[PDB]
Amino acid sequence: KVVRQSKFRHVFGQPVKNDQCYEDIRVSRVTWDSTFCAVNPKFLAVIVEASGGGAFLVLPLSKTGRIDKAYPTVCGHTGPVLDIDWCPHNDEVIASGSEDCTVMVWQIPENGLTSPLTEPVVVLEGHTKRVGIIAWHPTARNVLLSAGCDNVVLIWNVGTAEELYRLDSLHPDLIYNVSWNHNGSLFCSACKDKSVRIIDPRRGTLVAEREKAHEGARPMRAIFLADGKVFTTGFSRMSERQLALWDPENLEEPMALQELDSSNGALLPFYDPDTSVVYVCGKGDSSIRYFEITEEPPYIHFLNTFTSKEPQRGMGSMPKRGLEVSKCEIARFYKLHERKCEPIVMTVPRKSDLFQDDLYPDTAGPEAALEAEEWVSGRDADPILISLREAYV
Amino acid sequence: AALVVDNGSGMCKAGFAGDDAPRAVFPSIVGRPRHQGVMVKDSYVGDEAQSKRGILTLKYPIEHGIVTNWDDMEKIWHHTFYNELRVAPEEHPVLLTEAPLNPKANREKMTQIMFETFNTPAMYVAIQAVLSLYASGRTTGIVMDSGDGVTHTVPIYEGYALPHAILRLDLAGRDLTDYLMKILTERGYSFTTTAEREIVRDIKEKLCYVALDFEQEMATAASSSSLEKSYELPDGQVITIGNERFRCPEALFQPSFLGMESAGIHETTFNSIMKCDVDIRKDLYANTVLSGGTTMYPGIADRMQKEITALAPSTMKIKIIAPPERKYSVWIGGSILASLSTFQQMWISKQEYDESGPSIVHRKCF
Amino acid sequence: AALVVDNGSGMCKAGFAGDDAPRAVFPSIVGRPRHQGVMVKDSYVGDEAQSKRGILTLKYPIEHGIVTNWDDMEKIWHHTFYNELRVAPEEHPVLLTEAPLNPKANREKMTQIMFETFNTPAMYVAIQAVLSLYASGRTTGIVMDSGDGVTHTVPIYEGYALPHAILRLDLAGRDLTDYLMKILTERGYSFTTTAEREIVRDIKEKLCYVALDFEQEMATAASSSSLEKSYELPDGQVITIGNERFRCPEALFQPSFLGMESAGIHETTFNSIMKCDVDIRKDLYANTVLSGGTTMYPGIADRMQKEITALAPSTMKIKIIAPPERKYSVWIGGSILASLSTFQQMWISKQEYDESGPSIVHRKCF
Amino acid sequence: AALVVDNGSGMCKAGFAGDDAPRAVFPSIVGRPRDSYVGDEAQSKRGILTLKYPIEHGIVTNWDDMEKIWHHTFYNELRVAPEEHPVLLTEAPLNPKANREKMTQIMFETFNTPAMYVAIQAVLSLYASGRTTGIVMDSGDGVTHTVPIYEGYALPHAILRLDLAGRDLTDYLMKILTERGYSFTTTAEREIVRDIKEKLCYVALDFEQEMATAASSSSLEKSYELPDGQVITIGNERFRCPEALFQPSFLGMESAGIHETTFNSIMKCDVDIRKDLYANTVLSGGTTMYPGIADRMQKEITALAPSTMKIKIIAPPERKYSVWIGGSILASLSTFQQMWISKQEYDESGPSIVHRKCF
Ligand SMILES: Nc1ncnc2c1ncn2[C@@H]1O[C@H](COP(=O)(O)OP(=O)(O)O)[C@@H](O)[C@H]1O
Ligand SMILES: Nc1ncnc2c1ncn2[C@@H]1O[C@H](COP(=O)(O)OP(=O)(O)O)[C@@H](O)[C@H]1O
Ligand SMILES: Nc1ncnc2c1ncn2[C@@H]1O[C@H](COP(=O)(O)OP(=O)(O)O)[C@@H](O)[C@H]1O
Ligand SMILES: [Mg+2]
Ligand SMILES: [Mg+2]
Ligand SMILES: [Mg+2]
Repeated sequence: KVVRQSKFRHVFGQPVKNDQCYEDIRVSRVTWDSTFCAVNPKFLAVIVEASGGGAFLVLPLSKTGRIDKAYPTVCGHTGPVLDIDWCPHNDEVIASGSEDCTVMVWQIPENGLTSPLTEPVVVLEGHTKRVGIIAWHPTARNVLLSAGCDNVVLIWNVGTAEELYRLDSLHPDLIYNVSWNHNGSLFCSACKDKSVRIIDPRRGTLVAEREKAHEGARPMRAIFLADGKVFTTGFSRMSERQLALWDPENLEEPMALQELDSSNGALLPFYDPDTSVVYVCGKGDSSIRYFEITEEPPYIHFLNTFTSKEPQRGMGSMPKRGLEVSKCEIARFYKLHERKCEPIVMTVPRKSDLFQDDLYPDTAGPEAALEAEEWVSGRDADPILISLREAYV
Repeated sequence: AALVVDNGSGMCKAGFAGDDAPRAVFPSIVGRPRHQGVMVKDSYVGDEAQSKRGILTLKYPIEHGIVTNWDDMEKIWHHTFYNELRVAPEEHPVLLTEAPLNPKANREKMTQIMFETFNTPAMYVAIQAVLSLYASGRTTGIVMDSGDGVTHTVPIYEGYALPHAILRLDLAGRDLTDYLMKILTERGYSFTTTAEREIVRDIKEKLCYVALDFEQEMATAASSSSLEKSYELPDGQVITIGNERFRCPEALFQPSFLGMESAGIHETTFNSIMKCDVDIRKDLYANTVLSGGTTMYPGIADRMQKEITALAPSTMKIKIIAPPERKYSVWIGGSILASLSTFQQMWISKQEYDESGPSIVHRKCF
Repeated sequence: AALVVDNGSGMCKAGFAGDDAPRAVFPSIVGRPRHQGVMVKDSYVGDEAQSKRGILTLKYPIEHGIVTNWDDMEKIWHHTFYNELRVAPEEHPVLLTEAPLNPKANREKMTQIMFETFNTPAMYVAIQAVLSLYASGRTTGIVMDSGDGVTHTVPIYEGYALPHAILRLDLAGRDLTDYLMKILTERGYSFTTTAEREIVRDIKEKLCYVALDFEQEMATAASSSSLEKSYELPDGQVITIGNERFRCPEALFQPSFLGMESAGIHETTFNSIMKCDVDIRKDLYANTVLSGGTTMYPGIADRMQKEITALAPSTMKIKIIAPPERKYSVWIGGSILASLSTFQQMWISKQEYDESGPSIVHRKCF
Repeated sequence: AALVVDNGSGMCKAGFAGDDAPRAVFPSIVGRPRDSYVGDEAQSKRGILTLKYPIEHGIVTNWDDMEKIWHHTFYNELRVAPEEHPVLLTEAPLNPKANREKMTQIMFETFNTPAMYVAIQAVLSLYASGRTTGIVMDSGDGVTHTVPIYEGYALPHAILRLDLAGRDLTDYLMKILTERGYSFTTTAEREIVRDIKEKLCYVALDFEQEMATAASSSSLEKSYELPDGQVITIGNERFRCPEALFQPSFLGMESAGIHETTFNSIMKCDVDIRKDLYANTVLSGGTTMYPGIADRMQKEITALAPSTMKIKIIAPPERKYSVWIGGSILASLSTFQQMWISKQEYDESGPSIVHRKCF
């Protein structure tokens, strides 16, 4: 009664040793507010600065220490890369968006790159402006969403290189980000006109919309939670960063509204559906704050804050399949400096050394539930769950 | 309703969060009979030991801020919850206070006793110096906490503590009480037993003061009787003390009176400031906060102001802050902090401790 | 009302076009706490980090004219528009200044940040050396811009700049500040932390000067105490410095004091003139303009006049132009340029940038 | 029979040229009542007097007290008359030229020493290791210096100074010993803590791994006996005290550790000589005598240096007195007799003669 009942009230972050880091990485110098990093249980993808065109560095997780300045990179784009995303159903497939107005899907060899990679598997050209937003479909196989600066949302079929859907007259201004819902049937998006929109891509209709969700003129974000709610980070009229939770059946007032500080830089939320913990990392900030979203008011409970002395240029979150379960790890973040990628370990302090059943429920697996053809027809399904108990050592 | 417990070396203060004064303030002693019973309870704790002290042996479970006996420590806590506060520990959260630079082993025992012996629902351990700053309404200043066992000087700037500049002095009220007993025998009054230590302590709390100039005061007491005062013993005998009134507190500024090598409280305060960064020494000079019962001597603020000014540069403004209620500054600051709405995130649940261990209390604390 | 922002290695000057002095002048630092907070903002920028520097880790986003961290660079700009000028960047055009021979990659980031992060309506980037010539009301001359990170010599003739004759010297006020810290330890004063770097910089800006004859001044310093000055530290301590007053600025003319293989500022200026055509060297000799805060040392103009004269042919007239407001020459020239009616055609609109890209800012600029 | 005096920051090493070890090693302190006690005498009175370090950071700050220490060395420690033997002095790196002339003036006028020579401590350490090019990490009592030397000449622009040495570690060990209930506050107990540090402390190869080992078993516990017969036990404090050398944040210091200080000094040198300094890192000074410090410094610098560079940390077994032993060998050579600054040369050139005869 005195203390709010929770399991993650004492989660603390701990950076790995210097020999487990990745040094000598020329991280990109693009003003675009993206994660600049995508990590899967196999490789680590970092958007790097190229002399000409654009490239991102893909190296195996075991390739720690200093990276050779001549290490082969995925340099196929004629312009600097903006967003990268690993395929959830394929650890060796990564999609990249760039300002050359095209989306390139790559196939990474199992041992990494021995020579620079210039040819992609698919070249998806459907945008007239730079593509800075990339999001794979969580359930449907080979379905990819790309949103460019032309305020259009496109659904691709990676296997067949077809244009499944085109959503052009739904965003009147620049798009900040998009996030699929739990089953991949809807996606929410934050726009520059201070509006949060929930969109069904297959029907091309606007399910919901909140005008002036955040009153600040600074960029905002909008993501979907597992229970179907909308979590947004934004700014106020007094330029004070806030946090908001929205009920899609009632958008009149937010369920919660908490202010954090009055610093600049967009807040990038990283959400863990298994633990219902949202990690908010600000670009240029030196601290990581995590909140727990529950059904008890105020629906947004501050847990703690991991602090450091170096601002971050980017951040990547390792999925549940790549975490060390035996050490009570619930999240691993690859903090990006300007010349280094420092993994950060978020762990739950537990006295017992056995497998923790409550900390690790069934998580989404690397197997797709549906396919692109079936998803188009109107089929909906939840992600296929796997067990992390086999990963315990 | 949260409980605030401030365990000191000699005196224990307890109460409820939101109040302005501790509800239960009793000495931290355990007394055991030293005679044989001839007429048809083996230990007395707190005030009940103070009323029967003529037949008891009084032992302090804390000596110089170090727990010399944890079996007697549980008696003090049991007396606080059930006999003084008259509350159930398993119903109210408890806010505990710890000395600066408290060993982690000592903090673990306090954590383990509260959660396994008393089964408190929530517990938090706070630094005594930090709490003393809350009561004065400041976020910047150096606190000289001089209690019964040990004296600490903790500089805090803008809510940030500097552990490397924390200085410790093994000289407090108990050493002054023992010194007063030693110098009272020079006048012909002999106090030797542990029961007579409490009598001398009452003399010290009532007739002792700090002289602005020790050498000038000694000449006045050697050529006049205006500084002589009378005290009535429990048996009705009247004793008179002269220069012993200001010689006992003078040991704080001249520890050589006790055969000690360390410097006085004024120099310990100055040395702690000098260990800080140069850019923050200006604010620490003007926000020197006195805390603890050993700082309640009349004229100790004036003497500290005079002594530090002679050490600090002439351009620095020395300001000694001595609130009239500084004897309970640690507790009052604890009551204020425990009532803050932003403090509810710092509670440590019993359920969380059972599954995580003492690793979570070392974090979330300082 | 157009905004003129001059981003330097050590100081950031901001203001409104048409004024005579920058309205906002604050150090270009970002400070972060290095201790833990014990009482219930993770970074400080500008003067706020300077007042709390006793507990902060001060880092310069620009080192040797190279932006080492763009995340901290945006903090300086955000602090400029909203906290110092207290204006909306999207309602006023901004005129920016860049170092000579600025890499195109550096210029693109400055253009990209202004148009996408602050959404300024119009923007233009000007050469700092050219602007310093505008403040002096000249179209011909060589500007020796010596700021906090780097020193540049840019000869300009009849409005035409000569990029091939531009020389760069990696030696400026920050290197002099670090050298002063090194030579102050020889006198027994230890300044090591970044917070004490700013203290030594304040010493350098107040007590340092350039000697006309370095060896003669050394003899006077070793036989007299007339050149000794006293400085008051923030904590009230007074330090005395002797020959260090002119030894630190002597590194400008003798880089070998820092172990550098390059030549002094006098030879860098002379070598830059010799790289120009012979028919224009006469005008550059008589129009040497000093700029930047590192040229504010007393007697630097006379020493520079003496050194170049010994190098130049006897028939040439050497004239060193050192206006007493040369510390803000770059900003003052920017305000003058932004107010000229002929400059309104040089603005680059935000609408033009998104449809054309950084190709239009590489053109229309030099 | 020349005299070799190594003027350390906290300990003065004195002896005779040709001997393998210094005869006298006593603290370099001057004590005055809270009327003048120097060396062990100032420590024997304990708390009645206050202690002052004249060479606290390798650089002499109180020449009046420094003369007292030298008078104590010649007459009370070495038990010889300084006017009958040549004296070889040693100086810390980055010593101002005014200090060099003052030492020459004192030796020839106050002690009337017939012959005098001044040598750099860092240079003598490298020579005793059989090298002319390398970087010497001189970690003494009150100061730590990383002196890169090329062809026998120290590079002044690349010499880095760290005010973190054995004196700060001893105070840190006193602070962390109180967490076990022990109380060492007086000057007498400080010499006991220094004795504990020199016998039972060691540098752990992996600090975080070592903390887990110390908290899961009692294999790292060691027992030490106090002078009064009491026996104390120390666990993880054995490797926590010397860890402050590599993590100065343990003492609240912003400065970098000795591994980063060594690397930073190397990067301040010419690019074409950095490969030689990486392979010729020679440890020297008393604070470098912790077991396992060579392996730890090898591991830490390799993490900083490029992977293609070869890192070799040289830890001679005699490195504690390598400065003095180097001085004794050099001063005992018959061919060295011509490089002494004779008193006759002093009368002609004055104290300025030391700049051209000893560089
Ligand atoms: N008015 C007073 N004058 C002098 N000494 C006092 C006075 N009141 C209390 N003391 C001394 O203060 C000591 C402890 O007070 P306190 O600060 O409560 O210590 P603790 O922190 O150990 O509880 C007692 O031993 C007592 O001698
Ligand atoms: N009066 C002065 N005397 C000597 N140096 C000065 C003086 N004023 C400023 N400086 C130095 O000038 C440097 C930066 O001045 P400025 O020209 O504004 O540099 P920037 O071009 O980087 O803004 C500072 O580091 C400071 O040390
Ligand atoms: N065996 C040892 N292990 C660790 N530290 C030592 C050892 N012997 C001496 N020291 C430390 O070395 C310090 C002084 O050694 P030294 O290098 O002679 O100093 P200096 O050169 O400044 O006189 C002492 O403070 C002592 O703590
Ligand atoms: Mg107390
Ligand atoms: Mg400038
Ligand atoms: Mg030495």
